[PDB]
Amino acid sequence: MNSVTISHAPYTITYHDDWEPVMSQLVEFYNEVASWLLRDETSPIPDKFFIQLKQPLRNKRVCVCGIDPYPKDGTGVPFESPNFTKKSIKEIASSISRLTGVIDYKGYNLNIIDGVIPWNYYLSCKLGETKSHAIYWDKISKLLLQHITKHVSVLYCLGKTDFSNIRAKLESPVTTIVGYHPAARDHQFEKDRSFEIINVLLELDNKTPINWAQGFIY
Amino acid sequence: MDVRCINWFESHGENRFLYLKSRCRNGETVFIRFPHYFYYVVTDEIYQSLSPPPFNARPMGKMRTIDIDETISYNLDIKDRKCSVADMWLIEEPKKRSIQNATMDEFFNISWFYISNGISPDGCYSLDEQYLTKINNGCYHCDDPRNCFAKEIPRFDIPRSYLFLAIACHFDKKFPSVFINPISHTSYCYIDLSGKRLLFTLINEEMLTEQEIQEAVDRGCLRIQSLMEMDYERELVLCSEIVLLRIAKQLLELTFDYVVTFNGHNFDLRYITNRLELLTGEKIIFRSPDKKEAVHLCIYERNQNTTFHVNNNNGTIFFDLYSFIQKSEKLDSYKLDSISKNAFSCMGKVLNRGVREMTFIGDDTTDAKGKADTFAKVLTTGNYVTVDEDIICKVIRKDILENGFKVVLSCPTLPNDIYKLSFGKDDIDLAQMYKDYNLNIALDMARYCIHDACLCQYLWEYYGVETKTDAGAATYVLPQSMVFEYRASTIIKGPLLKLLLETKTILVRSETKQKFPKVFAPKQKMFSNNVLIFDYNSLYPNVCIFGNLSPETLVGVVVSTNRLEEEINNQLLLQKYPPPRYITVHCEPRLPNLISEIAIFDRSIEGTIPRLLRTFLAERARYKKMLKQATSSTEKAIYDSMQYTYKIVANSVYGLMGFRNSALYSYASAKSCTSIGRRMILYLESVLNGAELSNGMLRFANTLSNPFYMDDRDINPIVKTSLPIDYRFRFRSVYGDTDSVFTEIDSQDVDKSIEIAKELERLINSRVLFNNFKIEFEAVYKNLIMQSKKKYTTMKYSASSNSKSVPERINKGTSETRRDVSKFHKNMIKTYKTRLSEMLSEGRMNSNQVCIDILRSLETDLRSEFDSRSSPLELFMLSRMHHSNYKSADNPNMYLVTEYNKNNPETIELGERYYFAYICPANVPWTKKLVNIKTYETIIDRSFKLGSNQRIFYEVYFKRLTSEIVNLLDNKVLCISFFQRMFGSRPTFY
Amino acid sequence: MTSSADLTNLKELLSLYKSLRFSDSVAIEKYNSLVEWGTSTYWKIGVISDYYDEVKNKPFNIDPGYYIFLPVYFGSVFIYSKGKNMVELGSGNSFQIPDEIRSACNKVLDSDNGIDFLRFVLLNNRWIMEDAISKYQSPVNIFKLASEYGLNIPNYLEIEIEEDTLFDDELYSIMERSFDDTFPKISISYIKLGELKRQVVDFFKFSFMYIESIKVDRIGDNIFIPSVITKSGKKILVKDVDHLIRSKVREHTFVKVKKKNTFSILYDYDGNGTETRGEVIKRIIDTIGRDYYVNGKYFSKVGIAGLKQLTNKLDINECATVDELVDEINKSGTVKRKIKNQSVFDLSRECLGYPEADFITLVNNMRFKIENCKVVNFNIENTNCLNNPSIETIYGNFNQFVSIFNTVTDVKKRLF
DNA sequence: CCATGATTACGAATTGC
DNA sequence: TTCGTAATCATGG
Repeated sequence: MNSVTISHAPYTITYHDDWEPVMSQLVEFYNEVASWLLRDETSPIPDKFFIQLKQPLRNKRVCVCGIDPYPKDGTGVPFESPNFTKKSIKEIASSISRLTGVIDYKGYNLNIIDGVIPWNYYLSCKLGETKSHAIYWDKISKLLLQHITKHVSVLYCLGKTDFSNIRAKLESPVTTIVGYHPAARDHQFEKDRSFEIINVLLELDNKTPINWAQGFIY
Repeated sequence: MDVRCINWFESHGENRFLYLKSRCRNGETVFIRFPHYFYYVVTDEIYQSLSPPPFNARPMGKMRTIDIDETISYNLDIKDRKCSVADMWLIEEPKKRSIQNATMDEFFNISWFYISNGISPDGCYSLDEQYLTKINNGCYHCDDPRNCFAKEIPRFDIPRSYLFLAIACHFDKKFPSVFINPISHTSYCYIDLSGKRLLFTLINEEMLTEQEIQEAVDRGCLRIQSLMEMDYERELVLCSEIVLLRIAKQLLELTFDYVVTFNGHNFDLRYITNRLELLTGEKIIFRSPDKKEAVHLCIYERNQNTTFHVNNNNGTIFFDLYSFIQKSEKLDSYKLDSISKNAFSCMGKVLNRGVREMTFIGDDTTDAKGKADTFAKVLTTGNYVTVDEDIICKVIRKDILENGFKVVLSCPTLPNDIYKLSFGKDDIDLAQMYKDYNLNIALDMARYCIHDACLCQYLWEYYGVETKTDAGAATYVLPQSMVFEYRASTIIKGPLLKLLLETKTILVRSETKQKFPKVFAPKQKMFSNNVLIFDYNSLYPNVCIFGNLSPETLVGVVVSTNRLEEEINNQLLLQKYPPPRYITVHCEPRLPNLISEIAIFDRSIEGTIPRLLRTFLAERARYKKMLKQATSSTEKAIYDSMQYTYKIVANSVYGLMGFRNSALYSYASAKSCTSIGRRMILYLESVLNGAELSNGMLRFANTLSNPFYMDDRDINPIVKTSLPIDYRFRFRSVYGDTDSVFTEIDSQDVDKSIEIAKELERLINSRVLFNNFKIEFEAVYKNLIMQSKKKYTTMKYSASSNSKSVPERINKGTSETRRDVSKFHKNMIKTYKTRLSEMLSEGRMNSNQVCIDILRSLETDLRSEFDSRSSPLELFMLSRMHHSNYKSADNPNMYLVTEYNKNNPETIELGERYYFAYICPANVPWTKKLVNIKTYETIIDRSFKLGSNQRIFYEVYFKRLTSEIVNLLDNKVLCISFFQRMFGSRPTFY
Repeated sequence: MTSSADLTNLKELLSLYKSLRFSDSVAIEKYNSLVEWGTSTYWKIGVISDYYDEVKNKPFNIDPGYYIFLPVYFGSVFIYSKGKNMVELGSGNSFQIPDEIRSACNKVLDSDNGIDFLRFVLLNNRWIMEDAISKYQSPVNIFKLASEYGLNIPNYLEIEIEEDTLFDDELYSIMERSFDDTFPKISISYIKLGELKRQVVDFFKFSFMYIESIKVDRIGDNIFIPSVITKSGKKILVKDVDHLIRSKVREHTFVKVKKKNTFSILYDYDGNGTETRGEVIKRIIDTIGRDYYVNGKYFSKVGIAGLKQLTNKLDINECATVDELVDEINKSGTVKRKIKNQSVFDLSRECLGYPEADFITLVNNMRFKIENCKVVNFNIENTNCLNNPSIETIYGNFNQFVSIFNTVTDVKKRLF
C-alpha cells in the first residue's frame, strides 16, 4: 500500500503490500518500454493500466485470463463491460446462466466474486489492432503472471491457440487447465465444462468452491 | 521438362496443398502444386460397410495382421499367435474422417503420398505436360502424380543460390536490447544462379558526425540516401539505420534456396524484425508460390532443448548451424570460435624470424592432402591466427601460393621449426571500442563482421550439409526441410512402411503398455604401456540378426517364482524347444517376485527388425565399396553422405525398441539384445585376458567354446600364428563396452604393436568369433590417463601410420571454458597434466612411484606460492551474472550486490555481469577446517586495489586444485592422507 | 479436456480420497496410477480408530435421550467396504470367505450408499456381525436386512432415557443381563440418535495371577489356538500368537491379567525389558513342542498322513490305491475344472497347508534333482535360513510334500 | 557424541553482443 | 538432461 514514481506516464503507480516483492523489477522494464508505447493512442488510458493491482492475492483461488484486453471502451478491469455489449462477456454470462439455471439476469461482473481474479496477459492494446503489443509487454506480463501463479490454486486459460504452450512460460509447476476459444465457431464453447472441473479441483485442493451467482448484476 | 527436386513444403491455409520446388538444366525454377489427402487403411468388410462412399480407393491385396502383444506365462503351455489374412484397401479422404476399426495409424500422410505415388523426394524426373495446368508464372497444378512422375532419369547437376548474414549491434554494459541499442553493422555474402560470389557490408551513420562521413567518403566508401540507389558490387556502403533495415528486409524477402545463419533464429532475425517494426510500421511478408497466402515472420519454438524455427512458406530453407552442430555430434564447447578451432587447422613450417614477427609456410608436404587448400580458403577473410593452440597473432601479409599459403604474423620468438595453425578466438574487446567510436573501429568491426558471415559458408561447405540433406530426404522418405528437425521415432517410419508393404504384414497392439522399469570402469587409470583399440562392427544390429529378436518372432516368455518349477520348466524347455531352430535367452525379471525369466525366439522365418537391419548394413557396405572406387569429388561427397545416413539410421534401432511410444516397441527383445551383447563382451574379455604369444604359437586363457549352445568349430585353445619366432609377449584386458574393446601390450614399439594387433584381429575374426561377429583394429594409444570414455587424455596413432608420424593429441571430458573456475587453476592443471604425460614415458613408473612425485611437486609449488604472494589478483577473478529470478528468501548474492550498490555510486543492473573474488583479512594464517564461503565473496571493481589489510583466500582454490588432481592417479589411501594433511577433509572421488 | 469422463474420474478420486483405505493393495495401486496420470497430464494436483472417541472406564452421568446399545465381542475385528476386499486392523491384509457371504454383503452394501463399512467378528472360524457405521441409515435398520439374508445379527437394545442416569457398575451388569449372550462381552458401544460419532465403554481392572502351563487345543482341519491353564483351572482367552508374543508370557510365573466380571484376559507387556521376539519364538515352540508350526496367528500340525488330504481338499470319497484315485477324479464333473485351471505346486501347498511366503523362501534356498518330470533327490544349499525353527520343521516334513507332489503329478499325467 | 555418509538444493555446460 | 559444489541434516561406528 504505497506509491512509486515513473519517468513517463502515468508517472505514478500505487500498489498493495502483497505486490511489493516483484513490483520493483517492474519499473525497470516500464522505463524501457513506455517511450514507444505512448506514440500510438491505446485503450485504456495510461493511468488505468495498473488499476488491477489493488486486488490482494491472499484471498483468491481461481485465475481467469485473457490474451488481449477489450479493443474499445476498455476500463482496466479485464472482462468488464458495463453496457453488456461485448460478445465474450455476453457468452460468458449466458454460459453461467445455463450452468446455474438462472433465467433472469442483467449483467455479470467477475470482480464481484470473492476468490477469482480477472487478469489480462497483455495489459494494453491499440484500438482496431488485436494483439499488436506483445513485444512491449512480454517480460512484464511473464513476471506478473508468475507472481499470480504463486498464490492462486488452479489457473484456467481461455483460447487454445493463444495459450498453446503456456506451460513453458511458467517455470513453477502449478495445476493448469487450458480451454477452447471463448467465441469458437460451431458452438464449441457451448460444450465446455471447465467451470465444473475448476471447483472439483478446488475441493480437491481443500479450498471452498466458488459461488458463481455472486457475479451476477441485477 | 526434366526437373530435379529441391524442397517439398506444405501450406497451412483453409485449403491445404503440397508444393514441389524443382530446377531444370538451364537454371529456371518450377513449382508444382498437388492436392493433399488423408490416407486410411481398412479391411475389405469395412470398405464395403461404409455408408458414404470414400473419395477414392485403391486395392492393396492380401495382408497378414499379427497381434504383437506380450503375455507373461508361468507354465510351458503356450497359446499360439493369432493372425488374420485378409484383403486390404487404401482410401483417401479430402477431410478428416473417423473410422471405427482402421489400422496402420502410426504413419504420416506425406510418407503415404510418396510410397503410393512411387516418388522419390530428390529424384530427377522427366515430367509429362499433359497432366499439368498452368495457373501463374512458374507455378503449375497437377492432379495425377502417378502418371506424371512415371519416368525417371539419371541425376544431373544444377546451380543454386545461397545467402549468409551477420549482424553487429551496440552494447555497453549488458546484452543488447531492441529498445535502447541500435544496429551498427550488417554483413552479407550472396551467391546467385550464375556462380558469382558477392560480398558487402552496410555501416550505420548515426555515430559518424558529419565531417567524419565526409572523410570516410573521401577515403573511398559509398554513401546512399534512398533504398533504390544501392549497388551490390561495392563492398562498403555507409547509410542510415532505416535504410539498412529496409535493405535487410528486401534481401530476406527474395526467393533464395538457403539462408544460413549461426544462432540467427534467436538473435539476428528476431532483432532485425523487432527493430524494423519498432522504427517503422512496415512488416516483412512471405508469399506462397501461387500468390494465395501471405504470412509475417514469427519465430516459434520446439521443445526437445528449445529450438527456434521460422514460419516461411515460399520454399526457402532458413537453416541454422547451431542446432545442426548440437544434434549432429558431441563436442566440448559449442561456441563458434571453438568449432573453427576444431575444424580449420593445419601444420606449418617457420621460414623466417627476427623482430616481433614470424613467417609461416603451409603446403601439402607438411600436414596432409587438402588441409592447406582449406586453410587458404579461410585465410581470405581471416584477421587473427592461433599458433601452438596457445598464442594469438594478427595477420599483416598473406600470400596464397599455387598449392598452399604463406603468412606473416606478430608473435614472440619460439625455439621450434614446425608449428600448428588454426583459426579461433580474437583478442578484440567490443565493449571498449563502442565507448570511443571512430572510423578505424568502424572498419575493423566491418572486417570482423564479414569474416563472421563467411565463417558460416566455410562451415557449411566443411560439414557437407547439402549432400546430407539430400541423402536423408531420399532414405527417410521425407521432405528436405524436415530432415534435421525430427527425432529417431519419425525418420524410421518410411523404411519400416516400405518393408511392411513388401513383406505384406501388419503388427497390431490391442492393449495398453504398462510403464515397466551400465557404467563401466577401467581396472586402472595410468598405463605407461601401449593400448590397442578394437571396434565392434555394429554389435547390436548383429545381435538382433543373430538372435532373430523381433516382436512377431517371440514364441513366449516363461517366468518362475521358485526353483522347483524353474527346474521343471528348464527341462521341458530343453526337451520340446531344441536348438538351433529356437533360441532361449535368460533375462532379468520385470517383477520383484519373479526369480527366473526366459524369452523364446524362433529362427525358422525371418522377422521384421532383422530384415531392416540387414538391408541397412548391406546398403552401407555397398556404398562404402562404391566410394572407395570413385575419383570425382562430387561422387565421393554423395557416397559419403549416403553411408553416413545409413549409419545414423541403423544405429537408432536399439533405442527405438525400448521406447514406449515407438513403432518397434519390444521389451523382451530389448532385454535379449542387452543380455546377448553382455555375454559376447564378457566372453571376448575372458578369452583375451592372459592370452600370450610363445614361440610362433598363441595361447588363450579359456576354451573357444560357443557361449550359447554346441557348435562344430575347433575348440583348441592353442593356435598357430605367423609372427616372428623371437616374440614373447603377454597381453592384458582392461576396458570393454558395447562399441569398443581395449587391450594392453607391454612395450613402447608402435610398429610391433600395430603388426601384432593386425595378426590378432585376423586370428580373432577367422577362428575365435562366430557367425557375423567381427572386430576391427582402430588405433594405438600411448600415455593413456582416463576416468571413462567421457574423460580421458592420451596420444593416438592410427593403424595406417609408422613411428615417424605426427601423433594426435586426444583430450576430452575437460571443458576449459567454464568461466566460473579460475584463471590460475586451469594453468596449474595444464602444467601438471603436461608433467604427467612427459614423465610417464620414462619407463620406471609402476603404481606407487608417480603419485609421490606429483604430490611432492604440488606441495612444494603450493607452499612457494603461499609464501611468495607473487600472483596478481587478475588471475584469481571469478564472474557471475546478476538476476533476480531466484527462489528462497535471501540467496546471499543479492544481498552482496545490494550492499555494493548502496556503498558505491557505481550501479550494477539486473542484466550486467559482475566479477567477484575471495578476500580475507591479511593476518589470518592457513586454516584446515572450512566454513561458509559465501560470506567471503567480494565484488571487484575496475578501481579496486588490494590493500595491505587484505589477501586472497588461497585455501579454497588450492582445495579445488588438489581435488581435481586427486581425481586422477591410482592410489587412494595416499590421496586421502595428503588431503587430510592439507585441508582435513575427505575428497569426493568419481 | 471437454468430455465429462475426466470430471467423472475426478469425482471418483475425490470419493476414493474421502474413503481412503491403505490396506487394500489393489485400491491403493489404482489410486497411485490415477494420481500419476493426473499429475503428469495436468503437471500437478492437490493430492478405523478416528471413528471411535476416547474409551470410558469409569462411571459417569449420561445425557437423557434415545440410544442404541450393541455388544462388542472379544475377537478379531474385520472391516468390509464396497469396492475393497476384507480388511483386518493392523496387518492390512485380507481373508477368505464363502462367495455366498460376499454376495450377501454386497447386496447389503449397495442397497444404501451411506454405509461406510461393516464390522465382522472372527474367532475360531466363526464370522458374526457386531456393528456398522452409516451416515444415513441406523445399524438397527440394516440388522433386519442382514438377518433376512441368513447372516447372524447381534443383540441391539433401543433405550430411551428421560432423566439423568449414571453409567455405574450396577447399570452395566443390568445391561449385560438384559443382553443375555453366551459369547464374551468385551465392551458396550452406544450410539445416540442423530449422532454420527461412535462412543464405547469398557470397564477394566488389573491383577496378578499364576499360570500352571500353556497348552493348545484342536479346532479343526489343521487349525490350532494356544490355551493357557491356571491354578484354578479357569481358561484365559488369547487372541492369537501375535497377542501371546507381544504379551511376553513366561511359563510357571505370575503374570498381570486384566479381568472383567465374567472373564479375564492377558494384556500386552508395556515394560522396558530387552527381551527379543526371535528367541521367544523358539522358547514357546520348545515349551509347546516342535510338532507345531506358526501359520501367522495360529498353530498348525506336522503330521505325516500323506494320502488323506487330496480327498479332503477336493471333497471326494476316501482313496486306497492310485488307480481308484484316478478313477474317482475321472468321474468328477464339476470340481475337476479346479485341477485344469490351477497349478500343481500351489495345489500341493494347499493340500499340506504350508504358508505362502515362508514356503517360497524355503524352496529358493535348496537344490533338487529332477528326473522324468519328477523329483527324486533333494538337499539344502545354505543353512542360515534354518535359523527360524518353523523352517526347520517344514524342512523335516518336506519328505511328505515331495511324495504328495509326486502323486499329484502322476495323476495329472494319467488324466492328461 | 560426532566423523562419515547421504539428500537436498543451487546453477551453470549454456549460446548469438 | 547432464555434472558439480556447498549447506544441511541424519545415522551408525
